[PDB]
Amino acid sequence: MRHYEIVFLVHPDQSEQVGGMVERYTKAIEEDGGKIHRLEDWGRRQLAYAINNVHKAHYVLMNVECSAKALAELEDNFRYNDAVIRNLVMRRDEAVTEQSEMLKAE
Amino acid sequence: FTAEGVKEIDYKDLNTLKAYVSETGKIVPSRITGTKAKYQRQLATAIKRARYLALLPYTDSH
Amino acid sequence: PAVKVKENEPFDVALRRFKRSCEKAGVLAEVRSREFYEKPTAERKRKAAAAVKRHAKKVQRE
Amino acid sequence: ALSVEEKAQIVNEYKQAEGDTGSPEVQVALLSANINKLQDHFKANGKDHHSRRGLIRMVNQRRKLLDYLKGKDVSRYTALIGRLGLRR
Amino acid sequence: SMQDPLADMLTRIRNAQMAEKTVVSMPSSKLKAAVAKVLKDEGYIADFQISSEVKPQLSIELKYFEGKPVIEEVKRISRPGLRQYKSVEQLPKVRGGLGVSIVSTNKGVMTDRAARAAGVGGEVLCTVF
RNA sequence: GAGUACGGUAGAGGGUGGUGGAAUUUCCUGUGUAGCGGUGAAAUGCGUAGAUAUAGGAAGGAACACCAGUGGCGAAGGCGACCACCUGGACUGAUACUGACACUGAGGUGCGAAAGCGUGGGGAGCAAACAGGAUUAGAUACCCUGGUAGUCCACGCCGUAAACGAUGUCGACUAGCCGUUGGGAUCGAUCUUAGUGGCGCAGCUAACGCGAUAAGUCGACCGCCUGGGGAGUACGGC
Ligand SMILES: [Mg+2]
Ligand SMILES: [Mg+2]
Ligand SMILES: [Mg+2]
Ligand SMILES: [Mg+2]
Ligand SMILES: [Mg+2]
Ligand SMILES: [Mg+2]
Ligand SMILES: [Mg+2]
Ligand SMILES: [Mg+2]
Ligand SMILES: [Mg+2]
Ligand SMILES: [Mg+2]
Ligand SMILES: [Mg+2]
Ligand SMILES: [Mg+2]
Ligand SMILES: [Mg+2]
Ligand SMILES: [Mg+2]
Ligand SMILES: [Mg+2]
Ligand SMILES: [Mg+2]
Ligand SMILES: [Mg+2]
Ligand SMILES: [Mg+2]
Repeated sequence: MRHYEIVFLVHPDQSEQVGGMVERYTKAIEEDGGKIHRLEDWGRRQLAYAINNVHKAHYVLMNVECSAKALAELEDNFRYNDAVIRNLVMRRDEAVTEQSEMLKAE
Repeated sequence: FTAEGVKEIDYKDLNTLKAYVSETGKIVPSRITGTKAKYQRQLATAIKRARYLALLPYTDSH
Repeated sequence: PAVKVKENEPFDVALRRFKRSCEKAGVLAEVRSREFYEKPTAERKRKAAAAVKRHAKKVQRE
Repeated sequence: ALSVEEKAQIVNEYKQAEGDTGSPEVQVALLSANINKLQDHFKANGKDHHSRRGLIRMVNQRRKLLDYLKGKDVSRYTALIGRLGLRR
Repeated sequence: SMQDPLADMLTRIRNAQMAEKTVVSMPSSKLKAAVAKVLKDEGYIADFQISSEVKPQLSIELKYFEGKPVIEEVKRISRPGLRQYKSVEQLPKVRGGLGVSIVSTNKGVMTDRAARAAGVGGEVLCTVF
């Protein structure tokens, strides 16, 4: 109904609650009435430039099919979270499942 | 672009995105690579999105 | 705008490499373009003149 | 402004010969519904003139269609104007 | 917005003889057919054909004689903005009678000479020389 | 002819919020010293009260390089950071549907660059007025150092521009060649559409030139002109 590909990256110092943080978020999509069709993780990556005097962050992408209220609450949680550091969404009209790339190399 | 690999390209295959960025982080004009107008148009915004995510740099100096 | 030194070549090849890199970057053009404000009318006039010159060159190529 | 489902509902409840959409009544109903659904959008966005141009275009088109229908058949005009319930 | 189709017939014929073509195709009508018939009767065109199937099309074959078109000048007199009507004695004589002027009388669409012979005036439609 | 229903594309079309990096300026702190800035040449100005360069930090405002194109969108004016939400129109494919429901349009109704006006905010760069230094016979200018309104936002007003293609809107016909934007169909080629450019045959034009995006051949309706000044001025109305 309203798909959203959201890529969220988080502070490296707190790159251990991210394993549980998604369950603090995915928790919503079911009682809203939506389904996640993809979730990946390639966190602890190198930054291109300094974002509040850091150079590394833990990345995570996921797809969501939720209502407006779920979007509002998740973005408000991002806004008032101390880690947050970055957020962005790519609302699309389809579904994608097959990861993003992982590493095609050995 | 047209034969097999991705009719529409997202900002995902950085192996393709980095092929279209100059050594100083600028975007290569279409007349140099010889690509098409539609693909250049979507490729520019793909690079901008990837660049905001701090995957790619604004400037090579920074 | 930046080049490394390595493997003790004479200090002229690296100089020409730096010159070539700087002129690929087009730094001089951009820094000249910021010396004074160009009102938009002059900008469109210059672009139109460049376009007509380019098309005349391409037509005269045959 | 309208989507597929409610457009189908309107053409269903305003059809004339089981499979027509060009009849005047369907067009007037669709235009009136779209105008009504756009009024609340224009309530909040006062400085959007470019869309208000299209709104006025729909208003004029509906007026033309109503004039033609009143020219053709009076009774159908009265029935339609009563069902949509608008001044003229 | 196609306010007048007979002027469109005349203009199509004129522009086609300027371009050195042989056949002209257009939508047909019971007035265009009469005009084409009188033109053929006067010898200004070779033939005219009308198709079937609710959208009939008039196809006119043009003459050339020498290296110049046979129809030298053609012009519509009574446009939908004037509606000129003439009597018997006021019927125009184009080029001293060498050409013809089409008149729609109560007896049908015909030429000025026929109207003078029958003693009937009418609605002047176009002039050809 | 005109319009409706159904899929799919492209777009700086409009509105409301949020978020980015670079760069300028100002303030604070560190080593370090005597010059910086500017010009045709200078000077005003800033300077050991530690500048510029340089390192670290802080606040604040505005514009969105590279893509970028005879490129796109919009009735015109005009519209380039990214993201979400609300929304208008155009283009494209087949079928069904309505069955002339159309064109133009005196009055009227709106939208309408920039400058300007009112109330309340904000204020980094720039910069009418203005101050000083030059140049000059003079220089109420061009040049240099500063600098206020304004340029920015909300609401309201103002109705103007070389508001230009100096070319009113709508419809139909008339050789061709080379590009290009975004869609289809056939077997890279061909065919066909809606735009957007460069040449060019007839034809037109006083000439320049226009030439399927006519200024050619024709229709429908509207606006306007009648020697140069006085003058788009006076008087009256709004
Ligand atoms: Mg300093
Ligand atoms: Mg009109
Ligand atoms: Mg008027
Ligand atoms: Mg008006
Ligand atoms: Mg203004
Ligand atoms: Mg003001
Ligand atoms: Mg004020
Ligand atoms: Mg000055
Ligand atoms: Mg004042
Ligand atoms: Mg005027
Ligand atoms: Mg303009
Ligand atoms: Mg004028
Ligand atoms: Mg035309
Ligand atoms: Mg030409
Ligand atoms: Mg003329
Ligand atoms: Mg006079
Ligand atoms: Mg006056
Ligand atoms: Mg007056």
